[PDB]
Amino acid sequence: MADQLTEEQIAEFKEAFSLFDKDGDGTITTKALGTVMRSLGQNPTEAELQDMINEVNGTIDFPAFLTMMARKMKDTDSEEEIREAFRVFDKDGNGYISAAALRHVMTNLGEKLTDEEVDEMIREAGQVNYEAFVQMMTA
Amino acid sequence: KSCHLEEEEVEVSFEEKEMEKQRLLYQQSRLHTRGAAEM
Amino acid sequence: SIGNIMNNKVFYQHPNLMRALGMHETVMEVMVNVLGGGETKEIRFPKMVTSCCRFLCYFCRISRQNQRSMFDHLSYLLENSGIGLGMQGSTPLDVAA
Amino acid sequence: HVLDVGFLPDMRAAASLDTATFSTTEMALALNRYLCLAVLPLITKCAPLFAGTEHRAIMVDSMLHTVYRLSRGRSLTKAQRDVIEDCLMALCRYIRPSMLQHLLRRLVFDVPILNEFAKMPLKLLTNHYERCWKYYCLPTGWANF
Amino acid sequence: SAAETARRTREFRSPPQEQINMLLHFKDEADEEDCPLPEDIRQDLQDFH
Amino acid sequence: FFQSIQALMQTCSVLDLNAFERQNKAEGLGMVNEDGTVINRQNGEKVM
Amino acid sequence: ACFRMTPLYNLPTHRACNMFLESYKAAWILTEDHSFEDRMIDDLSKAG
Repeated sequence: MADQLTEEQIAEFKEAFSLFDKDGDGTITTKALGTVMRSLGQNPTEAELQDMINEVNGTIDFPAFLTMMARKMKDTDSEEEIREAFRVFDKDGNGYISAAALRHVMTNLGEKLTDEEVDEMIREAGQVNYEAFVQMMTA
Repeated sequence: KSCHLEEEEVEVSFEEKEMEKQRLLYQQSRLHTRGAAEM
Repeated sequence: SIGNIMNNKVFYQHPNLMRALGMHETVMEVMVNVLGGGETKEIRFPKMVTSCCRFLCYFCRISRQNQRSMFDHLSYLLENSGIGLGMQGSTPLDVAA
Repeated sequence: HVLDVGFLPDMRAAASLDTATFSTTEMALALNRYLCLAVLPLITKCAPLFAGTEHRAIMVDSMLHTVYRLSRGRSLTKAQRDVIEDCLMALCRYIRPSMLQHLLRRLVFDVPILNEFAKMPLKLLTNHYERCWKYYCLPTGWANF
Repeated sequence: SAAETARRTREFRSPPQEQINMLLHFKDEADEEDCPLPEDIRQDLQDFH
Repeated sequence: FFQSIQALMQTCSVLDLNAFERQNKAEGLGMVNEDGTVINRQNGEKVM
Repeated sequence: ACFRMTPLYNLPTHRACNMFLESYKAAWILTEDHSFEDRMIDDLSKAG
């Protein structure tokens, strides 16, 4: 969906779109999608653009441009969501968390997890590293 | 709700229990004489 | 009118408004009046169902609750969807999917 | 099945050079090469795989010529795991690289076979020395490395 | 006290809407109060309400 | 009037089983990615 | 997901108000006014 982004990327993206829009229609050419992304720091090579128009005629409207930035931002955020989700598990932050620490903080997180689900969770996997916890979460 | 308001516990005496079934009989008495029921 | 709706910077940040104003409700009758006809010969005023059904699809791809609120009309939508076939861009069957 | 699916794969880089208009063949590499990269079942009594081995390398010849940074990983992981199934008879495939892999030792196409070559040596540190020219080719690559 | 960490769970876990439910339940409730707030901001509701 | 009573009670539901399975896996989930958890919660409208 | 669920103290003021009203449907829905029920049919109808 598009609720993954806050207000403040969307108000910035309409700021970039209405700056380089042609006549206020909400239209840009297949050149201007390149210059509107390099105006904000993001510098993709032309294969990254090459698939998104094939994904969406020559008329790139503002809901089409908003959906392409949402997929361009969510893939790196879905790859990096899980490390900061791992940070409250260990006290130091290198990735090493105790097994005795993990049965009161993971049964109390608010998804109605009982004592039985985290007991199945850790014995289908001392202290375990960080990259194994992605290996055991995504499965 | 204007009728059924009165509609681990000691045994009910015989004088009091008629008061409920008379109050209930009167509470809905006004509500069937005054047209109503035949709607 | 609908083209200016999808540029206002506000129909992206506060979806809860648009279900409270409920314009998706009102726009729905707009489609049913024009498409109401005896047979396929009653395809008067084309190029507007396509121009409006595109807006509905993007509305359905903004939040989960937005998906639920319009989903409940699925039986209503399919009742008058598999008759007027032959154009491009969009059709009520697409937003049903 | 490979005696009919590879017939279409035979036209891999048959257009990946000049311009190649309809690149719909790359779309067929999202539900075919992925299916092949899911079977470690491999035997012998044939050498048709050798034609298919270079074919995958021929498809990975383009370092940017219509590959897509995401779709390129499918073909890259198609051969990177296809090595741990052969009967240690990967002959011409090594000669295909030879020093050409050593060549352009400053490009992005380096990591294509660099990590792949390390997978061969890390699975033969006690064997695969029953050859001659290949043994000479190893030192020929080692010295040029 | 260790187990105090288990008690403090709304403060980092649960979605934000869930936190409002916990902190607002006892305010306009009656008698029983769980995980309460300071008895200074729980008086205007009993006046406003 | 007796047409209504006769027709109406024929539309009453009974204890379906197929609909029960639809709950038994839908209840497997506990909360959306981030939206106020399952708002319907009970969502009892199914079996009866 | 349950660890990145942002804390309450980073929300914009305008958004942190709409959640209050929708969540504060826990002082009307349970409170009872009664009132209009017995005084209704009393002053109306009877003694009319």
